[PDB]
Amino acid sequence: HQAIAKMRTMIEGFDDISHGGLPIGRSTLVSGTSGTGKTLFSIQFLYNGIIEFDEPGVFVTFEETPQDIIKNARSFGWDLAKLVDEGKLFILDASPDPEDLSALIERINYAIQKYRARRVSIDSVTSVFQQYDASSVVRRELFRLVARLKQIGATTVMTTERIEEYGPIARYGVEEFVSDNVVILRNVLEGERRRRTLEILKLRGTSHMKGEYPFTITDHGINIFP
Amino acid sequence: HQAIAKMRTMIEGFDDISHGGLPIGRSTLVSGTSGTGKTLFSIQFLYNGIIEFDEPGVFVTFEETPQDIIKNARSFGWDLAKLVDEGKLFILDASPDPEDLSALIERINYAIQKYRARRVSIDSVTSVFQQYDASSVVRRELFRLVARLKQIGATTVMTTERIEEYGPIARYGVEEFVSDNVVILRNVLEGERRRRTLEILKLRGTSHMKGEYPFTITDHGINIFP
Amino acid sequence: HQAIAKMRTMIEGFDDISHGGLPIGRSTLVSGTSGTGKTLFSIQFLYNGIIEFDEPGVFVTFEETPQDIIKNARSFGWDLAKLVDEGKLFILDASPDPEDLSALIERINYAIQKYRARRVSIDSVTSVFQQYDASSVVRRELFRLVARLKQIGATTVMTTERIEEYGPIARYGVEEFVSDNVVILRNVLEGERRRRTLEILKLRGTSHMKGEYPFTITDHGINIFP
Amino acid sequence: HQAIAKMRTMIEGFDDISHGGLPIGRSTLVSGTSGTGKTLFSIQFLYNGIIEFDEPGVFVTFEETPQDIIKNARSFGWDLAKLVDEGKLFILDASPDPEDLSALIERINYAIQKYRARRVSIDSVTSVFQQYDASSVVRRELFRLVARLKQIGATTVMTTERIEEYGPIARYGVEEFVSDNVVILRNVLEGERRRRTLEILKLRGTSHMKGEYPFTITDHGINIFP
Amino acid sequence: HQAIAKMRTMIEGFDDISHGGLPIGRSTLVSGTSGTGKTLFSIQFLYNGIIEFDEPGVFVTFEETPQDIIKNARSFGWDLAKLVDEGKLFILDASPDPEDLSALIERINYAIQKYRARRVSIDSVTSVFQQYDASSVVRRELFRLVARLKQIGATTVMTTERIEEYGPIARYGVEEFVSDNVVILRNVLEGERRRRTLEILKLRGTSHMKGEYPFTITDHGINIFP
Amino acid sequence: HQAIAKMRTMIEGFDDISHGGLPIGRSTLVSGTSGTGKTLFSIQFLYNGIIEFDEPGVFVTFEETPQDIIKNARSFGWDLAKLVDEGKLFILDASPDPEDLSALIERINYAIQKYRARRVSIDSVTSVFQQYDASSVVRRELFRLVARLKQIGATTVMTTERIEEYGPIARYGVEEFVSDNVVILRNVLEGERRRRTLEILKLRGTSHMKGEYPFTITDHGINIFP
Ligand SMILES: Nc1ncnc2c1ncn2[C@@H]1O[C@H](COP(=O)(O)OP(=O)(O)OP(=O)(O)O)[C@@H](O)[C@H]1O
Ligand SMILES: Nc1ncnc2c1ncn2[C@@H]1O[C@H](COP(=O)(O)OP(=O)(O)OP(=O)(O)O)[C@@H](O)[C@H]1O
Ligand SMILES: Nc1ncnc2c1ncn2[C@@H]1O[C@H](COP(=O)(O)OP(=O)(O)OP(=O)(O)O)[C@@H](O)[C@H]1O
Ligand SMILES: Nc1ncnc2c1ncn2[C@@H]1O[C@H](COP(=O)(O)OP(=O)(O)OP(=O)(O)O)[C@@H](O)[C@H]1O
Ligand SMILES: Nc1ncnc2c1ncn2[C@@H]1O[C@H](COP(=O)(O)OP(=O)(O)OP(=O)(O)O)[C@@H](O)[C@H]1O
Ligand SMILES: Nc1ncnc2c1ncn2[C@@H]1O[C@H](COP(=O)(O)OP(=O)(O)OP(=O)(O)O)[C@@H](O)[C@H]1O
Ligand SMILES: [Mg+2]
Ligand SMILES: [Mg+2]
Ligand SMILES: [Mg+2]
Ligand SMILES: [Mg+2]
Ligand SMILES: [Mg+2]
Ligand SMILES: [Mg+2]
Repeated sequence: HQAIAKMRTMIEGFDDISHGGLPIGRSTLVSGTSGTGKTLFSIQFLYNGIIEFDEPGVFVTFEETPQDIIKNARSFGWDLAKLVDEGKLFILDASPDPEDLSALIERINYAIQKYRARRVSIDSVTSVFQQYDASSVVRRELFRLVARLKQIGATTVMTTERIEEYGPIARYGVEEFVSDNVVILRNVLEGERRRRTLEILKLRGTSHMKGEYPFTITDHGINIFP
Repeated sequence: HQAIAKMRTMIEGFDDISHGGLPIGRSTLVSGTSGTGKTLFSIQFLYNGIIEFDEPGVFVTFEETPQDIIKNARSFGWDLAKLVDEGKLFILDASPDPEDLSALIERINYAIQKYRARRVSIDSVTSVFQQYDASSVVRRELFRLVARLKQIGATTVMTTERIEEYGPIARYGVEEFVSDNVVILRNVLEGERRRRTLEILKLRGTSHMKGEYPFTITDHGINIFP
Repeated sequence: HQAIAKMRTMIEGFDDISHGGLPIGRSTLVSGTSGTGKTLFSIQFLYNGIIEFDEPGVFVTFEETPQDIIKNARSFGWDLAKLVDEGKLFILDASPDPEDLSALIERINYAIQKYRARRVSIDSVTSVFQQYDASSVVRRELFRLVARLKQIGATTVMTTERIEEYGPIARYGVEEFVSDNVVILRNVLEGERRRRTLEILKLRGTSHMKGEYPFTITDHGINIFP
Repeated sequence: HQAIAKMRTMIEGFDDISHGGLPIGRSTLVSGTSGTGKTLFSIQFLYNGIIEFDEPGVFVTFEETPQDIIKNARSFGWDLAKLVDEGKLFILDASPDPEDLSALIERINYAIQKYRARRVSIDSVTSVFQQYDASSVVRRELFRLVARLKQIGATTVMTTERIEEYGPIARYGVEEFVSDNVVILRNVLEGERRRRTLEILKLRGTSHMKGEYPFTITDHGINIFP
Repeated sequence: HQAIAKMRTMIEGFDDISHGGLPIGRSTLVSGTSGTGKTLFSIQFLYNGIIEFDEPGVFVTFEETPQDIIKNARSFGWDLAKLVDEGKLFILDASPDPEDLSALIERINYAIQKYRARRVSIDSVTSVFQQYDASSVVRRELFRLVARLKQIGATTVMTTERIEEYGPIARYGVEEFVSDNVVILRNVLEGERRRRTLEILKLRGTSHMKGEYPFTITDHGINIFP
Repeated sequence: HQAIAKMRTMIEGFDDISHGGLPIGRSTLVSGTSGTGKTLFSIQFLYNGIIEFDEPGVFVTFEETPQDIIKNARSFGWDLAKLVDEGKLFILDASPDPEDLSALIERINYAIQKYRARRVSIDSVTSVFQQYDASSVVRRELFRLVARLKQIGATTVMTTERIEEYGPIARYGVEEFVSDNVVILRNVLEGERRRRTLEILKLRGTSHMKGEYPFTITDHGINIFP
């Protein structure tokens, strides 16, 4: 009878195929090749949550400056600068200076406590994982991060990159099993045309729709057809 | 004339294709990609045994907290919290703290002696095996664990993860031969749709039905069509 | 005119496709994936020889206890316990304790001398070969073992495991050429059904039938259609 | 409403499929196998910019002498020697003598300051990256270079080589995600004929046309059909 | 006008597709998977030469005892024991004892001088090459052996083993280019049937027929259809 | 208007598909599997140049003795011995004795100065590159050699070997980009028949015909159909 509570991500059509959206408190992995729409997915999730439910979020990035994210959001019509100025949204800078996972998670926890945020998105933890070559270390650190996020209680959307359209759901192959949920974004080539597909392969402890559902990126956001 | 005794797992339709279910006292491997239904298979096996035959079980987990397992079971309608409180079911915690195989097998044996349990399920021994990179060490440790479980006399269902839908029956390729039985769970993609299949490739010392039999995961459990 | 003498293995239909069965005194390799019927093939060879020609055999195992082999044989109706008690069959234990190739071959020779056996079967020498990673060491040890078995004069059936259904005839790719004969057991999947095939690719110094011949495992043994 | 400003590259038909050309200030990756037209693409970009918008450019090369580039351009009818003499175009020599990324970026910045150039093209940074085998070092150095170029404010077109026509968008697989934009040049073989295709897979923060658009290299330049 | 002199191998039909047989004095490589007919090819070459042209030969073996070769030849009807006793044929033993390339080539040269032999066959030099893992060492040693054989003046048929039916013409991929000639023996599986094919891919300095020509192994020898 | 000057190679039909032949002064790579016709291509290029334009050439070889090259040429009807005796052609010996790139290039330069030769062919630089395993060292040495040859001013035809018919244009994958031009020789198998194809994938700074053009090796030379 009782089921895991879910929070609506307000993405057009995604809540229908997820049967209520992302579970509350669980860390959701999103994997896709370059140009699939991972960062846009996380940004749209955060912005829709902020606008609709008035729930502040914290966006963590490792390979983009906050100004670039603000410009990309302004391209769609999203004014993230106003949200950041008002304190309703916070963007964490962790990129290396062009000139320790404990520190990063401590900073994320401090941001959560200060801004009272209940949504978290990560641009890429693969950049952090590139420090350690061994897959055992990758699994250990990913599990530690997911456990810390579950203890904090924020709904995470960690996005990682994958090399092949069909095959491993990560660069290492271990990130598929550690994360509570995994969502696959595919950008395949068929007949000299690229068609975008969105598929959910697992949602632990709750039902979902299975298979590839096409989604088109428009000027307003991601439009998914259930 | 004489055959190996079998215990019914009470999974809908699985006993028909297994010709009596899992053999008694032998360790059964279950391999499947992410989202195939391995942990659900082991949990349903334990819970059906507990409810029907009143045989206590011990569930060993390495990547999930017991609370998460309880919530996932409650999603299906299974009240594992009551069973744990009554002492009829015990869940062993071996996950690393986010802050030696001899010890683990000793603890499992102690749990078996204390709770008088005759069924054992393992969430993932691959997490333990990730410590040792060499496949020889993996084979040695897996054989030691299987031999210890056979000496104890509990019916084990060890579940391990595999990378490719078609190919090795383990991440290493050695776990197919060491384990007494192997069961393959496949989640293939065909025509933008995912169809789940269940296949048994070997049951040493007893007959079985061979080939892919589709199984659908419903709110009550795993429904397999023989 | 003169040809290599052959001994009948009494397996249903195999003697027709082998043109007289295994050659006398030569070590025959049998390679197949998990669940193909390698151990059953060797056990049926030994038991049929013992029952028909009254020739004692020695079965060497590395990953199974003798009790498990006895139970598996009793499943088919073969009472190996009586044969072991009468001294007509001997099973050698070489598995590692869960708590040097010279020693193993010396023990096999001693068993041959004591029991006057003229048939030998090996469950898996791949378990021994896993100690040495280099393929040169594998080839050297395999050649030494085959030469020792030829000097002893017993008809060996060494069974090794292979990973892919189509491809190398061993985990290393060197065991195909060192062994005097090689027999391929295949368990392929086609249209969600598994069909078993038996093929002989070489029999040095004698003719044979070439190609895949289906064989079905029944409660009495292996039934092969020539 | 507001979008990222774009500068026209004046390549025939490319501005139609890019929806305004390359974004201003962002580093665009161009990946293609040998003989696809990467160096010709960068040279045509620079020369068209210089002729039309009177914007000086700086071409950085690592595997070709400036004389070879001048001869190749003269083949098409482009007189780069006059532009270099007049100071409107500068070619940077970084090739190893046949007899430190900080120095290279410092020299590029000095050239930008001296010649007041607002367009930059790179023949191959893969030659520099070949010094470091690890992909983490490649990602770090590529990100540092892209960040420095963004801080300078010049519109870069970095071209890197790829091995397979279908597969990774770089020799390492990491250069697809670090770069702000990626453009794929393909030279495929079908029916004993080679057909050239141009495809853009991502343009962060702006829309584009997706899919393979054939382009033919003529004596005047690259002719692309939108 | 002038061409490289050739010696007939007297194999049924092979001289037609080779346009005169193997060139005189050049070392011919023969590569094929297990069970293709490499050792039989070399033995038939030597025996046909001895019987027809009365030219003594020297057979060098590394993985078979001379007695096994004699028995295998007697299977076809070839009495190599009489030839060895009469001194018209010599078999060199180089296999490791089950209890330095300079020495081997010195022994081969001594055998050539003593028996006045003008034909040489090698069972497998891959067994020797397995000592050195690096492909550069393999190429160097193979070139040294071929140069020594050319200086001696004997017509060599070196046979090496290959793993895949389609792909490299050697286990290393370097033996295709060093050897003066290469002949490919294929044992492919198509529709559950094995069909044997013989193909010559290069004969330096002379013409040949190209493509796969089926050959069947009969009780008298190799029967090839040109 | 102005284009790169070209010299006719006088190969039947190749000048039509190359639009004037090889460029003057640039080093042309020729890659093909064993038995494709690389050495024959270089020898025919040199001999046709010598006979028609009276331009002396220098042939550099690493795996063949000059006598073998002379015999192979005499097979086609080419009397290279007379040319070598007259001093119109010089063959450089660099093969290792069966009993430093600076030295080799110095010797080639000395030969060019002594014989006033304006054409150079190389049998295989891959033999030299096998000393260094790393691909960075291979690229560096290949670039140094090509730069030295460009400074000398001789028209080079460097031939290297490739493993797969379809795939990398070299054993390492780096030789495709360093060389000024690359020509692919393919010997494919289709329907048990081998058909030879010649394709040019790039000619920097000049136009060419693209695609696979069949070429047949006859007793007089290479006959290519444009
Ligand atoms: N305003 C827009 N309208 C339409 N499509 C857009 C718009 N802005 C961006 N896109 C699309 O975004 C895609 C990729 O941008 P995005 O921000 O999603 O990167 P990404 O795939 O997450 O990147 P990475 O792989 O580097 O992490 C492009 O293919 C482009 O078509
Ligand atoms: N109540 C439910 N109704 C239907 N399907 C469910 C339900 N709960 C879970 N599932 C299914 O369970 C699948 C995976 O959950 P499960 O607990 O079996 O994980 P798993 O495959 O064992 O995980 P892992 O690979 O991480 O070990 C999902 O694809 C989802 O569809
Ligand atoms: N009594 C029986 N009747 C029918 N089939 C049986 C019987 N006993 C065993 N089998 C078959 O035996 C097969 C595998 O058992 P077997 O003893 O041959 O193992 P194996 O393939 O040699 O093992 P491994 O790969 O671990 O060495 C199973 O697929 C099962 O169908
Ligand atoms: N004048 C021309 N007319 C037509 N095609 C030309 C002309 N000049 C060059 N090309 C074409 O240029 C192609 C490759 O030259 P280019 O300068 O683009 O090299 P590239 O692909 O960038 O090189 P690399 O992979 O080494 O970096 C050739 O296939 C050739 O057909
Ligand atoms: N008398 C015979 N009649 C027919 N076929 C025979 C006869 N003797 C041997 N063969 C064939 O020889 C084949 C292999 O034997 P052979 O001596 O050619 O080995 P090989 O392929 O050279 O061995 P390896 O790969 O170990 O070097 C078998 O497939 C068998 O069919
Ligand atoms: N007189 C000839 N007539 C016809 N074909 C010939 C003649 N001489 C040689 N050949 C052909 O030459 C081909 C290979 O010889 P070639 O000298 O071209 O070697 P290659 O491919 O350059 O060698 P490698 O790969 O070892 O460098 C053979 O397939 C053969 O058919
Ligand atoms: Mg991103
Ligand atoms: Mg699990
Ligand atoms: Mg076995
Ligand atoms: Mg270039
Ligand atoms: Mg042999
Ligand atoms: Mg050559």
